[PDB]
Amino acid sequence: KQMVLQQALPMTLKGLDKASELATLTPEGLAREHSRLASGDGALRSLSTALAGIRAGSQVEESRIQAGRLLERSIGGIALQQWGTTGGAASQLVLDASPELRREITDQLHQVMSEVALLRQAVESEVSRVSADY
Amino acid sequence: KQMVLQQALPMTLKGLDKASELATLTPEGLAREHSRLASGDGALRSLSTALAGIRAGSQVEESRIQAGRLLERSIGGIALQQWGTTGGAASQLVLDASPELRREITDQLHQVMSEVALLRQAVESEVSRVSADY
Repeated sequence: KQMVLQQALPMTLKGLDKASELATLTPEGLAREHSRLASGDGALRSLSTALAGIRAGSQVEESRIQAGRLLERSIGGIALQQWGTTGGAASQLVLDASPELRREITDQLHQVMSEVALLRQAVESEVSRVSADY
Repeated sequence: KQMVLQQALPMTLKGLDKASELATLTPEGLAREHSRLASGDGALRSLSTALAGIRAGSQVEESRIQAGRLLERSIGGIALQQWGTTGGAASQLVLDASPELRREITDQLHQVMSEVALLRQAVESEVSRVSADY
């Protein structure tokens, strides 16, 4: 099931794309769409799903470690990878969070996206290397 | 890592596509390209990789069981899923196989492809159901 995770690396890029809003998410914006941007097609779920795909499917060790660091990084005390849940601790944390934790998780999410931008360059070129003759 | 296998179902279809030659592979043809059609972009590897992706990533139980039955089905005594290996027991079996085992594995591979054609209808519509609004 290894090689299958690898054959899906391409899909990873579209996940990263659907996560762009997070690069400028504002403290007030998180409060409002808290929910939405966390499920379905939400930025938060797409980001973590994409990073999990890079972590499982890339053949470049640096890309796997980076994607793993990012999924485990705590966003307001909770790991980025929890933030993509349909009504978990993330959804409530937001309502119950305060103008303090909110600027915090927002700043953190912005930092993730700039590291994601480097990650994505490496992944893009692995996807194009893997599929040259295909 | 569940949801990630699911987000890749789409890639599965392209694997099934790269496997079409197998639907009419002839006994003499297997003997010749034995190798090639078993690695890299080969039909055999693409088929098993695709079926493994449907088995892990589909949310339709019938599709997972079918894909699993097909990966485990023996093709000349060896499981379809071994046939996609770069120099294993499949590659040699062919050279060492005989006009008897060769018509056999060929007939079997044809039967797989016709079942794959049903499988692919279900998967296509799950991929399109999953991504309507996306």
